Amino acid sequence: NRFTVAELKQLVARPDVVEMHDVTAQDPKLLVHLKATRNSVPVPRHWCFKRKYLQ
Amino acid sequence: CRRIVPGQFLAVDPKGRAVMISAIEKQKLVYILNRDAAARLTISSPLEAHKANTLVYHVVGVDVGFENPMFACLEMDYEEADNDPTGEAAANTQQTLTFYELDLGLNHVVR
Amino acid sequence: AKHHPDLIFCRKQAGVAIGRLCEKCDGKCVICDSYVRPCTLVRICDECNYGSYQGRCVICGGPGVSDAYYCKECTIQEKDRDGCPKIVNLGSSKTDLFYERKKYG
Amino acid sequence: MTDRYTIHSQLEHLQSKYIGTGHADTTKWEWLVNQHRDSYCSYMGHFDLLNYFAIAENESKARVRFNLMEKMLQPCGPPAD
Amino acid sequence: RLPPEVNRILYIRNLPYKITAEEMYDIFGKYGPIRQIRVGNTPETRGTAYVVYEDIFDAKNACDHLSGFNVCNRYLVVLYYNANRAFQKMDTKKKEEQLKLLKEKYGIN
Amino acid sequence: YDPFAEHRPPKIADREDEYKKHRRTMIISPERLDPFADGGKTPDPKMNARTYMDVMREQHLTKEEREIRQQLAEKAERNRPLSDEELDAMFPEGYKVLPPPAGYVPIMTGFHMQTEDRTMKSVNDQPSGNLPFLKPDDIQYFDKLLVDVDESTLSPEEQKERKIMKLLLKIKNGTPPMRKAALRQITDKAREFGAGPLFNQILPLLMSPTLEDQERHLLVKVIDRILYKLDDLVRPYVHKILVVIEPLLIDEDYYARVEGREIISNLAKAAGLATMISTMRPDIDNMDEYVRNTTARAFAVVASALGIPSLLPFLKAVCKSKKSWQARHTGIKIVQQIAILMGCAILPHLRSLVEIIEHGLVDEQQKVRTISALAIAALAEAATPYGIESFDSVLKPLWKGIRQHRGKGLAAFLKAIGYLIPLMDAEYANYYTREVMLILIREFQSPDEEMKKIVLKVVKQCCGTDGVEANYIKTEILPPFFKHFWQHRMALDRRNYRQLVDTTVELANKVGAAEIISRIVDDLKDEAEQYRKMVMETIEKIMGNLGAADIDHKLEEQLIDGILYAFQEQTTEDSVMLNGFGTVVNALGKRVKPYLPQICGTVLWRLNNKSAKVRQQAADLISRTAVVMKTCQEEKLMGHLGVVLYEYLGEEYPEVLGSILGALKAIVNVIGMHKMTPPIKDLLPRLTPILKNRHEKVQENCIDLVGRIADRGAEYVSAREWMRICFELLELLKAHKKAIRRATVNTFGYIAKAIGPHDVLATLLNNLKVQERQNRVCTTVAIAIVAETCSPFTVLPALMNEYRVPELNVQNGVLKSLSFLFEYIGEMGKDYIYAVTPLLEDALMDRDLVHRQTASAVVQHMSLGVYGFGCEDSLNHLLNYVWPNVFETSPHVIQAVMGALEGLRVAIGPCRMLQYCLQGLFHPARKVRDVYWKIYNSIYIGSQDALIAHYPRIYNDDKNTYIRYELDYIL
Amino acid sequence: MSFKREGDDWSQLNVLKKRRVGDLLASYIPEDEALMLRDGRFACAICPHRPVLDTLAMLTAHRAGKKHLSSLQLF
RNA sequence: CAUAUCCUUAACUCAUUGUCCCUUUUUUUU
Ligand SMILES: [Zn+2]
Ligand SMILES: [Zn+2]
Ligand SMILES: [Zn+2]
Ligand SMILES: [Zn+2]
Repeated sequence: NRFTVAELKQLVARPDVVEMHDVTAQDPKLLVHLKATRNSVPVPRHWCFKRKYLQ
Repeated sequence: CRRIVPGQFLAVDPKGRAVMISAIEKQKLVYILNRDAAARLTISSPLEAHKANTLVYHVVGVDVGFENPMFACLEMDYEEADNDPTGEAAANTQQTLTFYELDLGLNHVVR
Repeated sequence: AKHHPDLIFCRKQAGVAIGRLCEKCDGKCVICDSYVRPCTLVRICDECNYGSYQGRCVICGGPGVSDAYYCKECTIQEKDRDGCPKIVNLGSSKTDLFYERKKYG
Repeated sequence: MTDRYTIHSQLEHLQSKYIGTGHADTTKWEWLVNQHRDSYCSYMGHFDLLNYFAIAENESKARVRFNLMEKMLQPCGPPAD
Repeated sequence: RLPPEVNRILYIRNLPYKITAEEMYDIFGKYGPIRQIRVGNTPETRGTAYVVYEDIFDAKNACDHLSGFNVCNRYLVVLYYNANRAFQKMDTKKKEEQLKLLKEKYGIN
Repeated sequence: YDPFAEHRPPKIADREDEYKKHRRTMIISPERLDPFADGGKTPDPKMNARTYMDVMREQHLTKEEREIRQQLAEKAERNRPLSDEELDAMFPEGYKVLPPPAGYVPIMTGFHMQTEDRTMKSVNDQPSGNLPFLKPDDIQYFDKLLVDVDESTLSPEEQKERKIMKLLLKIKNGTPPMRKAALRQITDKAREFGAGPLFNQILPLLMSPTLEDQERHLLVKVIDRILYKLDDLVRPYVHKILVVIEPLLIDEDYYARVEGREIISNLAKAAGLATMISTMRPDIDNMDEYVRNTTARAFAVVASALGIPSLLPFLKAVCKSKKSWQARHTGIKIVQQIAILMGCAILPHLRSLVEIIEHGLVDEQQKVRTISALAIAALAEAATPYGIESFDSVLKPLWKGIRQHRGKGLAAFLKAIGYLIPLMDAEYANYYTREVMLILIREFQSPDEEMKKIVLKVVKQCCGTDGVEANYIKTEILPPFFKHFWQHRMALDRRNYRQLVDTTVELANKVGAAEIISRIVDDLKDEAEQYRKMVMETIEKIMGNLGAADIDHKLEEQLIDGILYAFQEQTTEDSVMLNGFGTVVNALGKRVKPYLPQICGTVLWRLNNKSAKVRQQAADLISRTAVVMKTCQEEKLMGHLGVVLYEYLGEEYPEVLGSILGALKAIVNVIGMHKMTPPIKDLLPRLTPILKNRHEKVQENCIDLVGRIADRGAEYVSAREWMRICFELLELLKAHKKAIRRATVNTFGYIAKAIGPHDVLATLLNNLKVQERQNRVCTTVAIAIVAETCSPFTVLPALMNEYRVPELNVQNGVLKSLSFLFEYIGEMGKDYIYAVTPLLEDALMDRDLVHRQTASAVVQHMSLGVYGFGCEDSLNHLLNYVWPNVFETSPHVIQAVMGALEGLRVAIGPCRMLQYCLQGLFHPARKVRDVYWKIYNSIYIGSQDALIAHYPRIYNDDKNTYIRYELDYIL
Repeated sequence: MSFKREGDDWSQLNVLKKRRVGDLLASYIPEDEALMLRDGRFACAICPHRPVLDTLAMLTAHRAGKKHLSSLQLF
C-alpha cells in the first residue's frame, strides 16, 4: 500500500531531502513537498534519539 | 481581517434602537443603543447570534415600525457540502434568507 | 491563573461590566498574573455580574476593592480579547486548604 | 492513551471555537480548504487586494466579491474521501 | 436507645481454622436464635465469619459482650457488618407473584 | 464515654438530622446496563444487567409492596424477616452457609499457673509493609490486606483489586507524600484498571458511617480525577455516583456543596444528556422525598452543564404528567432550582419556562400550587428587569389567589407578586402596589415566620416604586413596622437580620434619614449586643447613603453618645462598631469638632486597661478617626496622640502592638513626616527592633511604616542604619503572608536609592545561596526592583558576574531576576539585549532543564519589550536555541517554551514562526506532529490574518485544486 | 550584637552546614573518582556512563552501591 | 516492573459564614 523510497524520490521535484521514514507518513507527497520548500527549517534531529536532549 | 471576527457587515435599525455587526461566517453581535436623560448616547452589552458553518453574504436591517428590531440575512450553510464526496451537496445547497428578531423584552436575539 | 492548570475562565462575550479585584488581588493582571505595567481595563460578561455577584473579585471572588486591568504584555499579545476572564471554578487548591484548616481548627 | 484522548478533546474544542485550527490528524484537504477560505475573507476585507483583482480581470468589484463568495462553498474541490 | 448502625449481621475476625459447626452455633446462639451463619472458604477470607441473628437486640448484645472472647487461645474480634450493597437483581417475577398471592389472599386492592 | 472526645475530629454522621440519615439507607445497586455500549448493539440475553424497564418494574413493585403493608397494617424494616434466596444478595460469593445442627434449638476461679504460648505474638492487626495505620472500623473494607499472599498465585483480576485496595488505603490514611504518590498513580493507571474495579471499592468507602469530612473530600477528589480519565466508561456507573454525591448538594458546608456541584456537572459532561435523562427518570417519582429533593437539585446542575434547550422537552414532559403529582411537584421544583442556579442564563428561555409552570398555579394539590408560586418568584428574580410580557399570563391566577386565599398559600403567592412588581411598568406597578400594600398592613400582625420573611422583602419591593407616597409611608407603614419587626428575636437569625437592615435603609430613602434614625437611635444603648449591632448597621448605611444634612443638633448628641456607648461595650471582636463609628463621624464632618475632646479622652483612657482586646479596639478607633481631626483642623491633638502612641510601642501582646502601629501609620499619613512628633529621627530607630517580631500583624504594619520612611524621609537615618535595617529585611522574606513579602521587596529599591545599588546588591546576591525557594524568588524580584529603579547599567555587571558561581541555585537565580528585569523595564530593554544575548545562549545550551525554562522565560519577556525596535537579529538567533526544546515533556518547561514562542511571534513575525513549523506538520511520528500542530494553532489564533501572505504554494493534485490563483495574478 | 552575639541566621547556617558536609565527605574521595561540573554537581568518573549526582552525599551513597562496585573492579 | 529517598520547579496558597429549609394528614383561634 505504501511507496518505497525510490518511487518517492523520483516523484519529488527534489529528491535529496527524502529519508527512510518519510514513506511511513500518512501523506508522503505533501511531506516531501514541504521539506523541499524554501526557507523552512528542518525538524530537530534528536526526535528519534533515545537519549534525552543535551544529556 | 479575520474570517470569524465581526466587522465586515454592519446594519442599523431604521428607528435607531439597535445596530448589528457580523463577520463573514458564524458570528453576529447586536448592540442596543439608547439615550440617557442628559441626551447622551448609551450602549449595552452585546447580544450574540451565532450559527456555526454558515456564510453571510449581506445583512440589512428591516423597517418594522416600532416593533422588535428585525435584521435580514443572505445566509448559506456549508456543513452538508463538506461531507459529500460526490460533490452533489455543494451543487444543490441553496441560499436562504433568514430573519433575526431582537426581542427587546427578553433581551436576546432569536432567529 | 497561570499557577493553577485546573482553573477555567468564563470566556463569554464580555459586556459593559467592569471587573474588580479584592485587596489580596489588588495590582495584579488577571491573565498572566503580573504586578507591573497596567494597560487596559477588564470587562466581564453579564452573567458574571448578576445579582449579588455584582462587584466581586474577578480572580478569586472576594469583595472587590479596585478595578482590574490587563498588563501591557497581555495587550500586545491580544490576550485581552479572549472573553470574560472571570474564573468559574474554585479548583483543587482552594478546596484542599479549607478541609485542611478545618481538620486542624 | 488517556493523554491522547485528552489532547483530542482539547483540540476539537479549539476547532469548534476558532474554525481552522488543526490537530495531529489533519489531512491535506482540510488544511488547504481552511487557508482558501481564510484567503477569500481576507481578499474581501482589504480594499486594495480587491481593487487589484478587479483590475486584473476586467470585472466590477461587486462581481468580484460575489464570485469570491460563490467559491467559499467548495474552494478546493470535493472532499477527498 | 440504639445507634442507627446496629445490624443483625455480625462479622467475626480471628476465628481458628476448621472449627466445628456445632461449636460455632453454641458460641453464638446464647444471645438469641440465629438466622444464618456463613464461613469463609476461599483462602483469602478463610478464618472469618458472618452471623445473622433473628433479633436485632440479640445481635446488639452479642456485639456488646462477645468482643474479645477467648476461643481456641485467641481473642475474638466482632463487628457489625455494613450491608452496603446488593449482589443480585431482585427477581421481579417472583416478587410479583408473591404480592399477587398476598393481595389475592386478603382482598386488598 | 471517652475523654478523648474533645480531641478527635467530628464525623459527618453527627451533624446530620433525621432527614439526612436517609442517605445511609441507600445501598449500592447491582450491575446496570449501558445501552450505548458498542454502538447500541442488540443486547445480549442472559446478561443479568438491569435495563431501564427492569429498574422501573422494581420501583413500581416496591411502591406497591409498601401500599400492601400499609393496608395490612391497619387490619391488625431491619426487624422484618429475611428470605433465604434474597439474603444471598447480601453477601459476597466467598462464603458458604452452614447447616444448623439438630442439638441447636432456637429460643470465681482460683489461682492457676500459666503455660507459655506464642500465638498472641503471632496475630497481627495491621497490614504488613509500608501501609498506614488501619483503624478498627475500616477492617471490613481493607481486610484482604491483612492476610499475606504471593502475588503470582492469584488471578490478574484479584491482583488488580488488591492493588487498588492498597492505593485507596494510602489515599485515605497516608501522609501527604504517600497520598500524593498514590493519587497520581490511581489517576494515571485509571483506564488500565477499568471503571468497574475502581468504583466497586471507592463507593463502599463513601457509604461508611464513620467518615470524617476531610476523608470524604479526599475520596471525592479521587472520583473526579478519574472522571477525566474514563470519560465514556462511566456510563454504567452514573446512577451509583449520583446517590453517593447528590447528598453533597444539600450539605451544610459550602465547599461540600460546591464540589458536589462540580462533580455532577463533570459527570453530566462525561455521560451526555441521554444517559443522564434515562438514569434520573425513575428518581422523579420516587416514594421518598429525599431522593426527589436531591434529584431536583441535580437536574439543575445538569442543565447548567448541558444547557436548557437540551432538556427542555423532557422537563416539559415531566411537568405535564397527570398520573402522579409527585412528578409534577418535582418538575416544577427543577424549574425553580434552574432559576436559582442559572440566574441570567434562563432569560432566553423564559417564555418556555413559564408555560411549563402556568398550569401548576391552578392545581388541585396544594403543595403543587405552592411550588408553582415559588418557581414564578425564582424566575422573576432571575429576569430582572426583563420578561414582564412573558409573565402576563400568570398575573391573573396569582392575583385571584392573593385576593382569595388565606393562610399558607398567601406567603408564596405574595412573594411571587412582590418579585413581579419591579418587572412591570409604572402604570401597572402603581396599581398593584396599592392593593398589595393593603395586604401587607394586615399581615404585619401575623406571628408566622415565613410571613415575616416575606413581608420584609415585599415592603422593600413596594418601596422602590414611585407609586407610594412618602406621607403614606410614614403615616401607615412605619409605626407597625417599627413595632413588629424591630425586636430582639429578629436580630438573632442572620437572614432576618440582613433582610431587616436592607428594608430599613430602603425606607429611609423614601422617608428621610431623620425619621428613621430617630426611631432607633436610643437602641444604641440597648444591652443586647447583637441588637446594638443591628442598629449600628442600619445607621451606618443610612448615613452612608443620605448624609447628615437632615440630622439636627438634638439628635446628633443622641448619636454621638450612642456610638460611644456601643463602642465601649463590645465583646464580639468584629469590625461593625468600628466601621459604624467611621461612617458616622465622617458624615458629620466639621460638626463633630466639639465632641473630639470627649472622644480623645475616652480612647486615651481605654488604651491602658487590663484587657488586651479593649486596648486593641482603642488603637483601632484612633486609626479610623485620624482623618476627621485633619478636616476638623485639630492637628495639635492628633500630634499629641502620636506622642502618646509612641510610648505604647513596648507592648508584649502582638495584637495590640499591630494596632498601635496601624494607628501610627494613619497619623503619619494625615500629618506628614516632617511635622511628625516624635520626629522620624526618634521613630525609626525605635522601629528597627520591632522588625524581629514574628507575628504577621506586627510585621505587616511595621514594614509599611519602615518602607514609607525609606523614600520620603531618608535623611533621618545614617547610611549604616539603612544598611543594617536592610540586612534585617532578609528575614522578612520568610513571611507566610504575601503582602509582607512584596512590601519588603519594594523597600529594597527605596533603600538603594539612598545607600546606592552596590551595597544593596551585594547583600541580595549573597542571599541566593539559600535552599528554600521562597527566599530566593523574592530576592530575585528585589534584584530586579533595584535594577529598574537605579538603571540597569549599575546592577548588570555584578549580576552577570554572579552567573559564573558554581552553584545551581545561584545560576537559576540570576536567570530568574533577568526575567523579571526585562518584564519591568519594557521598551528600555533594547539597550541591553546585546549584552545579555550570550548569557542566554549559554543557558539554553545547558544540560539542566530548569536552566532552559528560566532562559525561555527571559526570552518571552525580552521579546515583547523590543517589539517595534529592530532587534530581530538577536531574537532570531535566540530562536535557534529555543526551538530544539520543543520536544521536552515536562510541563513547566513546556509552558515556558510556548510562552517564549508566543512572545517571539509578535517580535519577529508570524512568517518566521510558520517557517519553523512547516516541515513537521505532516511528519510521520505523532510525537513530532502534535507538538508541531499545537505551535501552529497558537500562531493561527494570534495572527490568522497575517498568515495569508505567508502560506506556501501547494500544487494541484489530480482532482482537487490547491493553487491560490488570484495571488498569482499579474498586472 | 558586637559584644555578645545575638540570634542566628539559620539560612546561612544551613549554607555552612552544606559546606562542612561537603568538605568532610570530599576528603574521602580521590581526585580522579569524581568530576565536578560547572553548576556544582558531581559525576562519577569510574562508571562508564558517568552518572551525575546532585550532592556529595549522593555521590558517597552512590559509591556504596553495587553498580558502582562492579564498575569499580574493572578499573 | 514495583518501593523509599535526595534535589528542584510554579512572585503556588494560609481556612471559611456563601436561602442546604427540602421533612409530620399538621394548618395562630371568633
Ligand atoms: Zn481577589
Ligand atoms: Zn498580563
Ligand atoms: Zn463571565
Ligand atoms: Zn560510580
